Amino acid sequence: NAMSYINNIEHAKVLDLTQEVMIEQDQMLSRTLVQRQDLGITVFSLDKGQEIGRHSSPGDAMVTILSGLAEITIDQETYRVAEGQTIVMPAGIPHALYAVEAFQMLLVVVKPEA
Repeated sequence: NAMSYINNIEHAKVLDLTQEVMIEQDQMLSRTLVQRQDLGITVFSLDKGQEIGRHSSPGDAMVTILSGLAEITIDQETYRVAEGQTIVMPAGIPHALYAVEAFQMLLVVVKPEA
């Protein structure tokens, strides 16, 4: 079984994603599960005050907040996404993320095939 499709994470093991990407002082960390033409999957942590600058993706980007609180901007509007909450940031529309508190997220970006 030499092919792996979900990378940088142990297989056949019970895990806690919030332990796979620790929050680090004044830093942002990522564990990139998938990085291909039509799909990104990444676990992130951002310390309080960190930010992902405004940009647009060609795919729909689903954000699931695993801990803390994140301020999400989609075009004009801001959304405060807390632990256990999810938002889909639509393809082609600028978005940004600000760490209101330190937070961890699963980011699944689904791009045009393939």
